[PDB]
Amino acid sequence: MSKDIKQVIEIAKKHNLFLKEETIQFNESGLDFQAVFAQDNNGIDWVLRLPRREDVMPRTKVEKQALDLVNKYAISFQAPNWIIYTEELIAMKKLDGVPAGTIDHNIGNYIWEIDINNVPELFHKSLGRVLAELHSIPSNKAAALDLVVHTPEEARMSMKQRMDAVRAKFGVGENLWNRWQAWLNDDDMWPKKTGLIHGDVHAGHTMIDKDANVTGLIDWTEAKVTDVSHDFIFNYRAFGEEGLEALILAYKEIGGYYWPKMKEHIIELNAAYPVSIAEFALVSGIEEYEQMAKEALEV
Ligand SMILES: CC[C@H]1OC(=O)[C@H](C)[C@@H](O[C@H]2C[C@@](C)(OC)[C@@H](O)[C@H](C)O2)[C@H](C)[C@@H](O[C@@H]2O[C@H](C)C[C@H](N(C)C)[C@H]2O)[C@](C)(O)C[C@@H](C)C(=O)[C@H](C)[C@@H](O)[C@]1(C)O
Ligand SMILES: Nc1nc2c(ncn2[C@@H]2O[C@H](COP(=O)(O)OP(=O)(O)O)[C@@H](O)[C@H]2O)c(=O)[nH]1
Ligand SMILES: [Mg+2]
Repeated sequence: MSKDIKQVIEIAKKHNLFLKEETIQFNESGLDFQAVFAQDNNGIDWVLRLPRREDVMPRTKVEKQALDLVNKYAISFQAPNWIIYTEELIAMKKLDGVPAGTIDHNIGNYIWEIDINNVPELFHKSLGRVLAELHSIPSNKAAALDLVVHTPEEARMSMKQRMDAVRAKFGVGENLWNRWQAWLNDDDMWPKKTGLIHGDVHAGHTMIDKDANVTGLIDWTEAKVTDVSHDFIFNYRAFGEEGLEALILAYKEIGGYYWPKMKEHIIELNAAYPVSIAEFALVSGIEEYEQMAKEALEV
């Protein structure tokens, strides 16, 4: 670790970031980069990304564009701001608060910061406000966005195509497939509006204060303009129908896009969860996700 800590210090120093050596901690990271936490000489907490792959700029372009949008328009939540952004180092000040929960991959569930048997209503109220603000950001006003952008019709067709791709790469259980198709063909259930979404909203990416207000969102790699419903799935899976309704309520009442079958639609999107597991398996290539997909897909 001494080896790595000296390199971190050297790399940071090279970008005029001066760290307290004894605060440097390494996260268990993936195949794109190594996340490092450290405090600087001014007393400010930082998050560093040490790149593990080539072509950092092309691979981060979309995420940076999303961050640029959110930092430009949003006030109800913090998002990362890459003050240092090079092929050798990406660094940003740590957002306030702590993750609402962190995934333990052994048990296949969260280690919660909040009381899962008594979820504070402020979590839903604040996340509702946050998502409402995010999803109303006028991404159309940008001159050269490289984000995926769907009209409502395109969002529906995207799911249709993604599902076919999964029926054909993994094969899909008959019963599961037919529920999906019934969903796709229900014109009235589908949203008639899209917006800029985070795309990976879950407890590990929602920073909360001591009162469980969502004060920030991290990890914007999945940002795009599409069905807003993806940002509600976490609430349903973690908190059940009550948590989903609570989020929809707050969102609707502060001006978020709402339609009569929104809840039903999100529940159907949840039933399509296997599509995402299958895709991450295909992409990452990891057996657990493979089998997880295989089970989820009911093959
Ligand atoms: C409730 C408790 C469960 O959590 C959820 O269901 C939340 C709500 C999922 O998000 C939901 C909701 C949504 C929108 O993601 C936030 C959706 O995309 C995924 C498929 O399911 C999470 C986070 C998924 O992660 C995401 O998987 C994607 C394939 C890639 C994505 N990311 C790296 C790019 C990643 O974060 C995924 C697969 O469940 C993580 C693996 C480890 C699990 O199977 C773990 C054990 C979960 O079952 C869980 C903790 O028990
Ligand atoms: N508390 C806190 N943790 C962070 C912050 N930024 C990153 N992290 C942690 O570092 C981990 C990796 O960051 P992330 O951008 O999600 O990397 P990725 O999961 O590989 O895409 C996250 O799961 C967080 O636990 C932050 O601003 N505050
Ligand atoms: Mg992450």
